[PDB]
Amino acid sequence: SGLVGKLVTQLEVNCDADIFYKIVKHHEEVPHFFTGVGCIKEWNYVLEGKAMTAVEETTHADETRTLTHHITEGDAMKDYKKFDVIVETNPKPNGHGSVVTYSIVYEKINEDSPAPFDYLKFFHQNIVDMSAHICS
Amino acid sequence: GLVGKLVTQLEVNCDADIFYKIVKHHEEVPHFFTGVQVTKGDGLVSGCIKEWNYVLEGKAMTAVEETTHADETRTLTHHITEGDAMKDYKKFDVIVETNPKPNGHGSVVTYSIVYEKINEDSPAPFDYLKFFHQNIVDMSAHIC
Repeated sequence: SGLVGKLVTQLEVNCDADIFYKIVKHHEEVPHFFTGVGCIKEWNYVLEGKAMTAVEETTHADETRTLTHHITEGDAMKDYKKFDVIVETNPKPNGHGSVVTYSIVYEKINEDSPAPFDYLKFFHQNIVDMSAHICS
Repeated sequence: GLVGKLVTQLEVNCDADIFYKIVKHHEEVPHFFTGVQVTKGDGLVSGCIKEWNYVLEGKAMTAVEETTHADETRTLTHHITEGDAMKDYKKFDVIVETNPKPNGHGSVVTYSIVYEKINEDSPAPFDYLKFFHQNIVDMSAHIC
């Protein structure tokens, strides 16, 4: 037991859901502007001060405001047999502002593998960083 | 960004109805004050109010926690109202759900921390999430 799991961080953001989805989507594809007009790509990042690399297949779905990253190889694969990251944006139930959900769906390589709390804080911080460019 | 939710979900090998009973029993039962069981008025324990004593990253900690459950959804809720955990949060509720896998053998256990920060400089509860994750691991390793 304990090899298959999911970590989620969900944040409320005072921004329309479709607009925030467009900003997240554009930020990941490139950014001079905040908005822009399958796909395998390199993913280079710094995780708690350590530079890392990955290859990921990405998809997006505009109607559900969902970005998906399926990591196929790289530093994350040292601990995981499977590592998928999903970002979803949805309106708050009232309609003023939105809820942003980052999910990491993972399968550990073995029992001594960590669960990806370090990646969760990393993606959480991405939401915070982008939210900071939005005025209240 | 003051309102959010952190979630850890883990597949374990125990049966869902059994795992729910064990969690529920551990949380509804030597302390500083004597915990109390509560009832809705039918000869059934509906919950408990008690001291939660725990160690979080080296520091001993304490809180007042009220537990409620819903045997039908196999859902348990920890409602924390004062103590160490309330130093960063205006709201801190922990929801534990246990559901069978599709094949019916083993289950999926979900801990969700529903939190509201005091201000923007408050951390999100990643330390608590790792603590609760290890509790799932520890509990299942004890169940045959």
